[PDB]
Amino acid sequence: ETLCGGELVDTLQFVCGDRGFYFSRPARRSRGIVEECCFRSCDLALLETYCATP
Amino acid sequence: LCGGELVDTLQFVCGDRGFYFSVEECCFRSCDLALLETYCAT
Amino acid sequence: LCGGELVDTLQFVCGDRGIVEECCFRSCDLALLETYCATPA
Amino acid sequence: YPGEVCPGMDIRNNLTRLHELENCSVIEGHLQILLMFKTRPEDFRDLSFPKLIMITDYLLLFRVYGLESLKDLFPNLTVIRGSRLFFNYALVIFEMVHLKELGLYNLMNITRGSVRIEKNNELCYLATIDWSRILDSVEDNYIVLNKDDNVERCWTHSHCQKVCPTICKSHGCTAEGLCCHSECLGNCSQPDDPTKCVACRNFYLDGRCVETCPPPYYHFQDWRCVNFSFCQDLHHKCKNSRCHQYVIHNNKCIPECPSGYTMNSSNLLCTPCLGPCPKVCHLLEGEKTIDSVTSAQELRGCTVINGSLIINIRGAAELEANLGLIEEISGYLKIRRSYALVSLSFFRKLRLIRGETLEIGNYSFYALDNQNLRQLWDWSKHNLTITQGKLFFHYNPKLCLSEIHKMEEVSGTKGRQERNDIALKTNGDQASCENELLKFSYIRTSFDKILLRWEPYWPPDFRDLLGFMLFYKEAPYQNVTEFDGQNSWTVVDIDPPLRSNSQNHPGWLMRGLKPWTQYAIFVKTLVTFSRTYGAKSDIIYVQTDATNPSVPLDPISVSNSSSQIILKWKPPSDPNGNITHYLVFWERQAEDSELFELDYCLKGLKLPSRQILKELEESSFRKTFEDYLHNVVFVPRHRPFEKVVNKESLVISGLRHFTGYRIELQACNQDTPEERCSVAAYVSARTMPEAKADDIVGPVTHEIFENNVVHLMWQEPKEPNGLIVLYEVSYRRYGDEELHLCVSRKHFALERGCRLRGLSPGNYSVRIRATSLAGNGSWTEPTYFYV
Amino acid sequence: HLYPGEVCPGMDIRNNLTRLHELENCSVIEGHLQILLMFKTRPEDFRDLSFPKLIMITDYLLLFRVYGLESLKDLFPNLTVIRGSRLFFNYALVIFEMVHLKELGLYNLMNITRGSVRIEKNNELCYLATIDWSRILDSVEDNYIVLNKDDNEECGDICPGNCPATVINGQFVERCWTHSHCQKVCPTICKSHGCTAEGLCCHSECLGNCSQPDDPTKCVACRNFYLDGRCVETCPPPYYHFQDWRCVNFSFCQDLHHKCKNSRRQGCHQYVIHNNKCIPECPSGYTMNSSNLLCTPCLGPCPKVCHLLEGEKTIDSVTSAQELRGCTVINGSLIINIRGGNNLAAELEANLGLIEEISGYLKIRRSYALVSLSFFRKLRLIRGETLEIGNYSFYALDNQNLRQLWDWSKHNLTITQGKLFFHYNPKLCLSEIHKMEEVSGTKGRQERNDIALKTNGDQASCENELLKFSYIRTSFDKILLRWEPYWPPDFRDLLGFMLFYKEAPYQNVTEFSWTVVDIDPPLRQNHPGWLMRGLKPWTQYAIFVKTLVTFSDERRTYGAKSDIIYVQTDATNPSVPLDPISVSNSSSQIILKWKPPSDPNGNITHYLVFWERQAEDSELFELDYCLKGLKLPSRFRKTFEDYLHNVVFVPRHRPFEKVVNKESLVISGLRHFTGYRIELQACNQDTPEERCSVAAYVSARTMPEAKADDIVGPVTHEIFENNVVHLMWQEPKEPNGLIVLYEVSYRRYGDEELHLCVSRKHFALERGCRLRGLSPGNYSVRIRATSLAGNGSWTEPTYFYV
Repeated sequence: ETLCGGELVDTLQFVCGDRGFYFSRPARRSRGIVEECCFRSCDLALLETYCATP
Repeated sequence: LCGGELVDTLQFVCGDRGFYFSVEECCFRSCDLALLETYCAT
Repeated sequence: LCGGELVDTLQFVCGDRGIVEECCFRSCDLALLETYCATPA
Repeated sequence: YPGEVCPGMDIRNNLTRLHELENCSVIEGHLQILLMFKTRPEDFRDLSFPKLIMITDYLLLFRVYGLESLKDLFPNLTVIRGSRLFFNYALVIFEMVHLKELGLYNLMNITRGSVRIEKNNELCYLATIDWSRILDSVEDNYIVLNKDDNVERCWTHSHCQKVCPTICKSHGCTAEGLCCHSECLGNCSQPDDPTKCVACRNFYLDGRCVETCPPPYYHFQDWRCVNFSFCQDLHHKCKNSRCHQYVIHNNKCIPECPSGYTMNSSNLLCTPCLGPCPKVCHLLEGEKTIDSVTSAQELRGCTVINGSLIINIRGAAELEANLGLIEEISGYLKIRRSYALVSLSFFRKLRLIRGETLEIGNYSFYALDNQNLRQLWDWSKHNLTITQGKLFFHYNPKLCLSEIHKMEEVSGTKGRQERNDIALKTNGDQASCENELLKFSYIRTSFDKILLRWEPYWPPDFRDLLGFMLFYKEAPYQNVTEFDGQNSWTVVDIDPPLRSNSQNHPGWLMRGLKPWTQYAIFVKTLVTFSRTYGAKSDIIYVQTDATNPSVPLDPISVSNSSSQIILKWKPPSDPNGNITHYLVFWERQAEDSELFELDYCLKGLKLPSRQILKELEESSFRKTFEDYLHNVVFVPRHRPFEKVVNKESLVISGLRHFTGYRIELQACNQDTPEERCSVAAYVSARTMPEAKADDIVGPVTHEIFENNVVHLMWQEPKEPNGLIVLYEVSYRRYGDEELHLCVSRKHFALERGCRLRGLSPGNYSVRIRATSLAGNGSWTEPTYFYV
Repeated sequence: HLYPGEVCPGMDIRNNLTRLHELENCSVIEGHLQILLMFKTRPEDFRDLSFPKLIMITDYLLLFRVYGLESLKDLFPNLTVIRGSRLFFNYALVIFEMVHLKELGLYNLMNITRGSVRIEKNNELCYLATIDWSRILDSVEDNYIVLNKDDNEECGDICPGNCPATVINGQFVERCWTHSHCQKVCPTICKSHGCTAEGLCCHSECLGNCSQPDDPTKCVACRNFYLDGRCVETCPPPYYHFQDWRCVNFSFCQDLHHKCKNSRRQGCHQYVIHNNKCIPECPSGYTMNSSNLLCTPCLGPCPKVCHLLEGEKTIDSVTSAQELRGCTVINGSLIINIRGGNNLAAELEANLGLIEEISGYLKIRRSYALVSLSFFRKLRLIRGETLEIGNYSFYALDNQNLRQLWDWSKHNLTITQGKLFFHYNPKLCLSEIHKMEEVSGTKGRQERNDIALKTNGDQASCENELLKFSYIRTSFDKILLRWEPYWPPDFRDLLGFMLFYKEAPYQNVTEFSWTVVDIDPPLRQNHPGWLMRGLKPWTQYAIFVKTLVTFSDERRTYGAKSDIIYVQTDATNPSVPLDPISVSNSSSQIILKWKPPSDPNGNITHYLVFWERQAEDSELFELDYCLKGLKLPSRFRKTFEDYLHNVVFVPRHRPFEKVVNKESLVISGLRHFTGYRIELQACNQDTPEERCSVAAYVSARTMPEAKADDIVGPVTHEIFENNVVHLMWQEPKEPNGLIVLYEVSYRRYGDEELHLCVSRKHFALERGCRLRGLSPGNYSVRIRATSLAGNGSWTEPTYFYV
């Protein structure tokens, strides 16, 4: 199952939920979210890695 | 095309389900079976 | 155009000098019209 | 006959070539003389053709200057048979100058056709020519714009028309007027002599006129008899010439075998032709190119092509009509740079192509630079074979490779092709065949409307989809092609369904249509390329159910008898289903009661009797902004009636004479479950009146008073033509005139007939006639009484 | 006023409002402010928050899915100007997927220096059509506002308006932000200087708003520069500019440069000085000096290399290109991909253009709004070391509007390695591609199907050669044309001429409806030529021809075309006159109304009209007008000649007047109550062999008179011995048309009155009338004449005794 924008945020804050999303500093690198979840299907670990605390 | 002459279409689309009045969106706007589906109440 | 009215065309394009089956039934293209001029008339 | 064959030929621009006719006797053809402008009469008094006798096809004269009498040039011209009629005519003379008289005293008869004379300001002696004696038909002539219009029969001032007696209708009259032979026509050297006939009425044979052609001689041009040898020689002469290829059928040397007949190599007979069996068309260069409708006009009726065809249409149904009768091509087929070719459907009946002559590169089918080409054929059913050769497919932007793959799988040329024979990246660049099926969930129909709902579909990125497109049209029969002309197929756009994350089906309901029809519907997706993920469904055929039919058409009722009324009508404009029957109601129309209170005896005695890239770009722009935002943001760690069946007319009996009747007519296309009957059509019809109804029946009873007062009591015809408005009384006394009186309905009712007072002494009479709606009836018997 | 508060560099808030309190004491933001990803919030949590101190934002403001927010008017009550130094995808203010947001509430924002506003996918936002962006932005068309509550639904923007209103397209509408505030509009004289409440103009340097009119010291934001509260257009030394919005002393720039150098932050820049500006790094041709931070011009041509991550970068927006600003040599590849619909050339050539060399390849894909590659102003070399896949260097794909590729009259170029590639450029001519093929020097490095022969310029006009119309003739409806022949080097290349024509009422007709005719090529004098058909007379038509040639890949045959030629067909007989109606307003006058012909066929010179008097029916003089029904009315072969010429030819006075410019006619001097025939025609040419149309016919009867029906003359009687009275009376010899009968009403003295009929034949044949069987006694006879119009006047009673 490949999920794309619009619904992707709704998928977020549910798998992630509760805590926020990690954001330190810009410091695009061309592999952010859409070519990782919309272009190709992504598992739960990739979505989890965008959480803040865990 | 709206209220009065569209009642046949409303009873057509949902069959025996009934509806509640309001049509201002079909003789100035158009009917597209989406509003006709949601207008009929189960 | 057709018989009678194609006469205006052939006085038009010929100047000072088959039919009807080619312009009534078929298209009228000036390709046959010009070469139908009767020079030794 | 001393002379030459003399094939038909024309003389123009001078009179020199006319001398070529000096050594001729019988013309086997038509003569056409026109455009003599530099001509003078004195140059034509030394020219004559006494040897010329017989003209086969027809004769045309136009714009002749100088000629005044044709008796010199054509002295002995006998008969114009009109074997080849110039549009039902055999002689056309138009726009003559200086031509004053006909001169042709030697024209007796024309076998078929008529004459056309027009715009001859000088021609005269037209009132002394008998066309009935000459031509068997005189109703087709058209002789106007001549000098005569602007009895003895004579051609010229010195030559008569040789007026034959009524017996010699076609035999002909000699110098003494005696009838000639039956085969003799118009004139004869000796009366009743077939050998001495100047002309042959039916057929000619070695100086003798005969009615028919005995075998082995066949009827040649319906004018002579020619054997098989000469006819076959003429056919061979045409065989190695440019043509009228002579064939023999029904003992006739006809220029072509008629419908359903085939030329046989062994014998000149026209055998029955196998099936449609039209023809075979050749190609010396084997490369005739089709540029437009005109170039394909000569291809009408061609089936077998003995060469190669190269289509180049720089442009619809026109080529559909011209083509579609072709089956096999001996050479190769090429289609090159045809802009207005949507599909090769028109090229229907093909099943094999030999390709003996090969396109350079050893190719049998060569398609190149075809832009709008979208389909080749309906390969699911259509069969095509290739005997040998290779295929070429380059620069065909709208033919995806599926059709190319079906090419060799149907033609059996799997191994016949080589690498690069079919281009990969140049064909079907705009064609988006993605062979993703769509299934319709359920469909329901009503007499006015029909509902459509199909299964949902989503590309991998649900934002790519940009609505559906529903195509529909009317399908006459069960088959239809999805590729019509470069039109039709009315379309409606569908908003994409909302992502339900249950599952909603897209669905669509039409708006208005024709009941009881066959509708072809199919749905096509509309997505934006990034790959292509389109989708389409098979052509679904739906049948809208029936309803109340239309009203009957043209209700006409006639009266044929005093009790019989005939009724005729037409089927309704909209049958809306197979019409089961008709319902006819007749109701006796009550007569106008007003006549019962109008005294018509006074004044008023008269009595009536009876464009797209922008939306895709907007969608892509929205999507590419969404992706940019997501990339930047996230970060990892009742009445009498009748049931008429299958009939359009009826006869109704049991009706009183001159009685009005209202007819209510209905059409019912259903019989048992509550017949759906249309609203009726009404018509008022009345029978004719009875002849004896208005006649008074009953002797007149008269009562004489002391003061010569007479009371008249006459029994009215209780069954009149409807009713009696008044009675007319014609009473006459001896020695007096027939005085007249009118007794109204009220006068008859209250006076019990009539009450006349103050009668002069003498013998009176009493004659009374009833006036019904039909008119006056019969006067009563004269009651003679002396007062 | 001054700026009381910190500068609070750019920042974003996520996942809780507790961080938002970092906006406590700052009035200007030196960067971008983002508030996004708010889920566990409700409107009661937002009512408390308010930031009156904040005035101006440097880069942009982005709101993305913040729940529980319904109006920013409480959040941002003093936002005035968005600087837009560094945009966010060529947007300065973004409102994306805002739920519960009912109204913007930014009633105080006035000017956005650079950028655009994009608000979409809200489903709850209205009060949008009641705002005026033209007075807020500079380029309105760059906006993009769709998919809200305003468009699909019908959120009624009820607001005071009291409040100023203005026109947008063709009608006036109020310009209000919320239900309680409206856009502040002031006279255009203060175009951007600002304007106080009463309308007095602010200071010239001022921007947006001010407290004291015409005073820089009392302003809230100024366009040029800021310094020490009282801001000036350009501060003098020792103050150096900074971030285009404020200038600072050298000590500040020096200490921040030291703070960046000692603290090795990955993002900090070694700020230097150049033209009294503390910019992060001066461009090529300068070297930073260790002694003084100002960078001195170097003694050598060392370009400023712009190293590219992963050897590739995609350009899709203004903020994507701005990363390359100031760079002149790229150590990577460039991929132009602008999915747009609005022009982006200006910002591109502002940010790009200083580029000279591309180490990698260049690829322009899917760009829609691109019109020319001219924004690469100073591009000279494409090394192509990082050659693109397929061994291509210059790549182009599906550019729907790429028209001009470069100005080859003056621009140089050089491609070291790789081969070109072009496909699906409908507005690009092959002439430009071949001109690159010559200039770049890659002539020998091209192969098959690397340049599409048909896709490039599918519908364009780049024949670059001209044709001359040798001879043109005009007529009734036929237009004969002949032009000089055109021959390519190989005559087989020519596939045919093709002509276009269209009616041209005006001069302004564009190049390249538009009826098309195909022409077969001529055989190799004999000018190709073609004749016209179905031309409406007296109409101007634009006509021009074109040439169709083969692919011509190896050669350079581009065909030719002639310029637009306007020719007007000659004139002719006009149509029938329209609306012919006739009314009699009097017994002698008649009025005629008509309309100009539907087909004027030329300038209508005049109208002609004939009037005549009809004749009464003869049967009206011998009809019985007192029998029943006496109601007097009141007022094939066609081709037989065709193939005949085929064989012959063989292959080798009523009154009238000239009515000028008037559609109403009045005619006098006519017999009263008489039928009249009117026939009118139109003539569009009078002096040279006057030409007139067909006749439009009508009939009209004049109004009846009164005394005409009435009997004139006394009544005479002659009585015989048998008491038979012959009556003589002169008839009205001038009646309304004619008199059909006379009624004679004769009565006895004290008895009834009887009516006698005297028809025309009764009066003529009998010479008057005769009454028979009249007993002696006084009488009274009146005579009435019944004319066509009606009845006359009864004569005086005839008193006599018989």
